Amino acid sequence: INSHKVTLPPSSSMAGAYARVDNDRGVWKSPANIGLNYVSKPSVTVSHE
Amino acid sequence: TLNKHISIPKDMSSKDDLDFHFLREEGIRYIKELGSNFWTDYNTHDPGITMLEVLCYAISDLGNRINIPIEDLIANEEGGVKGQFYKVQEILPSAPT
Amino acid sequence: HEFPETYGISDIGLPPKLGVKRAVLARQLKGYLLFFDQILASYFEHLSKIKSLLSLDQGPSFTYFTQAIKDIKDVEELFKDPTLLENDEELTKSLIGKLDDTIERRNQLMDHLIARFAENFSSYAFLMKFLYGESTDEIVLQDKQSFLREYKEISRER
Amino acid sequence: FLAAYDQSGKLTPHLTLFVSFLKLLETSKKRFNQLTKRHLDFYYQEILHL
Amino acid sequence: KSKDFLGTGWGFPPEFETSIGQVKTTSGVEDIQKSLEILFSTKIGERIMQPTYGCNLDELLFSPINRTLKTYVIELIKNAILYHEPRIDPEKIDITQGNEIEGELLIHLQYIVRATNSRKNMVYPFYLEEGTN
Amino acid sequence: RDGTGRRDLLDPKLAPESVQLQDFELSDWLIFALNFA
Repeated sequence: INSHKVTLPPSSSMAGAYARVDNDRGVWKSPANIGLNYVSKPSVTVSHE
Repeated sequence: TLNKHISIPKDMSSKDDLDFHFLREEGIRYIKELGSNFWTDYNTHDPGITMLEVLCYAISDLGNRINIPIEDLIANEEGGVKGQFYKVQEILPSAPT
Repeated sequence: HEFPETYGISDIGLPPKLGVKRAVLARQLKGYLLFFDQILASYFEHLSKIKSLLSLDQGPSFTYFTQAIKDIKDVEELFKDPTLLENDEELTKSLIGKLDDTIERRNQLMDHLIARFAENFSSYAFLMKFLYGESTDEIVLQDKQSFLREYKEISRER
Repeated sequence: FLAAYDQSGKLTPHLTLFVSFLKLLETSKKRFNQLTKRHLDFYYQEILHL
Repeated sequence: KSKDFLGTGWGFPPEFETSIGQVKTTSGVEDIQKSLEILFSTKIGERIMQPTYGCNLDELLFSPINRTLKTYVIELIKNAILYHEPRIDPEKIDITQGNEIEGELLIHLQYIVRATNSRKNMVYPFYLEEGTN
Repeated sequence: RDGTGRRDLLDPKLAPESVQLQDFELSDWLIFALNFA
């Protein structure tokens, strides 16, 4: 039973990530190229095309 | 029937198909003997050498499965050995004469 | 799947800005590499058949085997006839074909299994020729398989 | 062909890789063909306990 | 046939011809230029038994451009060359911003090809007696 | 008939060697490639 995991929309993790960036560098620093915690993988793989 | 402590050997050298470095060296030796007139650059940026290393890795994988014990390689989905072996209860006893 | 993204032969493809010519060259490389994958796939496939090759109930008709490779995104375009990728038995007949000398190889396997019980079917090689012509090869292999299946009673109730 | 080019240094690179790969595979053939002995020993020693 | 220690090998985006059953090859300076394209197109952990090959230039994406960054970029490039391309000596690295709005950073690398053979250059008839380290 | 004896006790087809599960040579994989192409 405990092998089954929860899947969530990304917005709540982004709010967390925004807080980190604002404290480390400031509101003028871009949120991109920041890793997420408690994430095994994206639900789908998106190709370059 | 107690549990034992588990560890991994440190002498990773066999000179066979499970030894990556061994396979890589043999690969390069064969290349020189056959094609050194045209292919002389054996540096790591070379697509040729890149392909060789990938193939050596794939060979190790094959060798590793060949070594899986018989009990698993010929197992049935439902267990048992019905179509593989006759059991002692069936093949050793004799009619009484 | 072991190569870098730069080569362009992985699942995420190659960025459009690099142009058509580079995309075409990636297609050429996939073609070349299939010569190495089809061979490796055969060896893995051959392990899956050990149970059949040595079966006491019924052996297979072929002694060499192959597989369709489907974890490559365009195999439907790389192959002239994709039909074969839907059935490994047809693929085997097309790619290995005659190279598989089934009659001689099947007899060697059967003779080994029979020998394990200290039995011997050598005389069928000529006695059956007084009954049948070319058709003896099929008949004899069928009889040898039947003998192994029925062996438990045959050797006991003498 | 194979005899003529053995250690000549004269093959085109796409064949050089293909043949060198086929030579490396001979060690797999050696391991793979020992399965018939392992099978026989298993049956007599572990199934029949002799 | 003096410049035979730079060597000969496969072209990076390998192309196969049909007018003759062959794959195109490169040599000398052409070979060097393609080596550089490969090195800076791959990430550090992407090769299987070569866990330290490639570069980290992606670390600088989505960042402002200043003096500290430029110093760091230069260090990354020079170390990647010292470890992985024995045939050249960097001459100059010029880092500039050509766009007020578009997120572009422009890096121009100039280099010199060596006239003497390096101890790290694995080219077949040479490394056997000259490749000490 | 002369019965049997010690020199007649070898079964030529019992030794596992008699079966080679895989028999291709370099030349057979090259024929494979000629067709596959």
